[PDB]
Amino acid sequence: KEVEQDPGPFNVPEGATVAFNCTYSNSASQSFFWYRQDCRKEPKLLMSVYSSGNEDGRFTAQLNRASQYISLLIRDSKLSDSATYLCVVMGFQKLVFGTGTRLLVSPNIQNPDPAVYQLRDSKSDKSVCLFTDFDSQTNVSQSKDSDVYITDKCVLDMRSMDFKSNSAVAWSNKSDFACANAFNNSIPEDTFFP
Amino acid sequence: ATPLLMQALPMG
Amino acid sequence: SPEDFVYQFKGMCYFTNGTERVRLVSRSIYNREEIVRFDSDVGEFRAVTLLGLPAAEYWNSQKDILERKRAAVDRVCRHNYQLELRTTLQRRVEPTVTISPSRTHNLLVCSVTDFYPAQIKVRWFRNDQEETAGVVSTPLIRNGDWTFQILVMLEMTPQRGDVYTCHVEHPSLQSPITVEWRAQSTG
Amino acid sequence: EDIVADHVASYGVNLYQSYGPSGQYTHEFDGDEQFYVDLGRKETVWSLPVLRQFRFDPQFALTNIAVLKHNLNSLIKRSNSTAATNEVPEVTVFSKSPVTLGQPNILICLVDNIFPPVVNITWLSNGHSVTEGVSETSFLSKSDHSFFKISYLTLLPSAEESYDCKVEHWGLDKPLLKHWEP
Amino acid sequence: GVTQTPRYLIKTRGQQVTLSCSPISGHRSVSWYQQTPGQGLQFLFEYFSETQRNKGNFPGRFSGRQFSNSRSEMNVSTLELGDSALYLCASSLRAESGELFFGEGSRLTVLEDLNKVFPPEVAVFEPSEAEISHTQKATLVCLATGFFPDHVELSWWVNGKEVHSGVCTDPQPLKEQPALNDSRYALSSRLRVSATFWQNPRNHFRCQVQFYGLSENDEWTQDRAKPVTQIVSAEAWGRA
Ligand SMILES: *[C@@H]1O[C@H](CO)[C@@H](O)[C@H](O)[C@H]1NC(C)=O
Ligand SMILES: *[C@@H]1O[C@H](CO)[C@@H](O)[C@H](O)[C@H]1NC(C)=O
Repeated sequence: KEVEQDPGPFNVPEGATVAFNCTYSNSASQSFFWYRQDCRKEPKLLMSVYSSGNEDGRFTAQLNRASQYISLLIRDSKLSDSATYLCVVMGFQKLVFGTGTRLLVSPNIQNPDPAVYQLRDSKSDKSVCLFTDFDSQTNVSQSKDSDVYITDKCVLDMRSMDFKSNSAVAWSNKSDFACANAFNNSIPEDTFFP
Repeated sequence: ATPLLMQALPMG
Repeated sequence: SPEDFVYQFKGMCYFTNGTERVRLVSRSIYNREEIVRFDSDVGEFRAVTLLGLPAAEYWNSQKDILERKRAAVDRVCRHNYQLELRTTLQRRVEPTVTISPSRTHNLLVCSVTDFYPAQIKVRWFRNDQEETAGVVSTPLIRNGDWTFQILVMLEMTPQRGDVYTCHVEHPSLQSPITVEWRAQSTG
Repeated sequence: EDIVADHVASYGVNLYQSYGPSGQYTHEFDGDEQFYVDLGRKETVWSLPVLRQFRFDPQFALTNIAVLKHNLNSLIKRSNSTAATNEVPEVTVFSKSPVTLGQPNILICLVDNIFPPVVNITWLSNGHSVTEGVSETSFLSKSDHSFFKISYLTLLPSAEESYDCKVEHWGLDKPLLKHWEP
Repeated sequence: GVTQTPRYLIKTRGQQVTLSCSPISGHRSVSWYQQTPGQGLQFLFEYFSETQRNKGNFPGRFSGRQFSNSRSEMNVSTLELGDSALYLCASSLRAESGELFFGEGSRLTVLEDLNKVFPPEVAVFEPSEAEISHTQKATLVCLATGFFPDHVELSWWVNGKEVHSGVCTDPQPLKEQPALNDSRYALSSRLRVSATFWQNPRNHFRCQVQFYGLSENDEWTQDRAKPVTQIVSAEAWGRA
């Protein structure tokens, strides 16, 4: 109740501007900060918050003591902006970390080429299925069968080629498992099955 | 030979 | 009753282990509410209540004021402590120790009066054996004139011949003070 | 007094109130008054004789109190004229030394938990007001921001002469009298 | 910056643990925080000038200490299963600062039993010829499977140099038995290179999974190898 941030995850397309909001209850609160925390890692101070409007590059943080609102603005969001953003409020002898708003920036796949490929083990029968090159608006559903595993979406960035691509991996120990039937709960009608 | 003091600050 | 509006400003220094630990706390108080505080451990003004938030923010925005307050623990507290080492911290006033019986004979009052500084240890002994049960002491009493006093009562049932000793240790004493009260009859 | 230390000092205690209007400037070391500045007379009055070797420009006190006057005006407005609350003082009378009839002694009247710092302390002997041989401390600070004050009465204790410390304070319904007999 | 040790640790319920934090050189305030999923950052205590300045609401079995060089230690005398968390220390020049510098944390997993600890098996799957033809790109997939707890760090090494470009590792592992809380984990990663780069048989591709398991002081009486801290890897070279 002391520090309240926007709850749900923000799913934002690359290039969009993002607005984080946060409210604090104690009018006597003196100092305000935004922190950034990547998954399973540590928080890092992003910027201090002022009424005039602190602006550092693509980031803008502002404080409104009348409404007791704190804001963070991210212009031209990049994939590397994906993290949890913590609203941190300092009062007399109490520093309160908000629970955070998670941000997931998805890439804008210009020319989708969705396909499902089978990949063989380098050291000898075992194989995995790679659903790749699909579009950021495509969701992947974790399998509900105990014998076939399906990972979430994953965005890789071939920097030297300015090429981003989505992919998901599926495998199974069952011999009846085939890549054609692998991604059946998660699919586009243009998906290539070589 | 002189004690020092802390100076009060105006509120504006 | 008339209405009164009170402002207090306290520039306080804390010292422990000589000057090993020195701490400055500046306090701005409206009536009896502390609203703004500068704690040299913190290094900036902090609003204790909403009433002190504008002042805390205003003073903190002034670089020259902040740096002056950050140096004040060394400039004020440490300078004045050196003066205290030559004066207040050298003050040694030996206690006057006095025994007088009372009744509620069944009560001995050891009056330890006019000593400085406050650190003192007072013990009761009955025939060279320290009494611990039946000892009732007042709190340390600040006379306000840079001396203290304290009263230490001993509940007693005296046998004729018993010697009751009041044992007083004080930094002004190279050796403890002992005053004796010897029972001349059995109570 | 939550902060624990070997020694605590106030350099200094700055007080200003609307009633009067009056101010007070003192320094305190381990709870005792080192000196006060007479703001009306612009004089530094040392309370411990060994401290008289020092010099303390009483103008620094006047400058500080003037800042308190300014700040107090701002806070009366900002708090919507929130005035002080009268506390009930506690009064205790006792002698500096063990009482011996005919031997010089000092009566001590401690008025504790004073707020606001506006008090009357008067000594009585058989209803008559005693003025000779009476002195008192300034308002001495407490960590809860109330005050205490100690009045003294030098005397020769006699078998048929008793005394009363009379204290008047807005937090009291009636003047409080604390009797002392030898 | 801030140095925390140990970085990973497996203890059992009822055991004691001591975590260490070296603040940024010159900093005097060290704070400890507990990071759990679903609760966020929880304040343990702050140390300044070798004494505890502030304290959170944690039970008495959580205790701390600060030495004269401002290094700080945190101790739990009797661990509970619910104490599993990332324990973070933060340093600031002065006390009670809102601008904190965090270490990378100590990842403490508290278990009822060490018979549940397993290192990962790592396999590298070579790119599909179909992908190399249809896209002129080659994706290697790395699978780390059957490890517990979630104490792994996966990295890709090409010709002896760790690469990051064209790599995607699952931010969270899959549970091989999604109901059990002692379930072993699986983790996948992809490394995508140009088709030309893969078709050079002199290029060396290695998937490297650092596992943090049991210490030397931990007792082990099972038949299988003691699941100690180790690196498990798999590799591929590329065909014509
Ligand atoms: C003061 O010094 C003594 C050793 O003489 C030590 O035991 C104590 O902890 C010290 N106190 C502080 C606050 O440093
Ligand atoms: C003190 O006595 C004077 C004179 O009678 C009176 O005017 C004043 O109100 C008294 N102050 C208090 C606090 O009773």
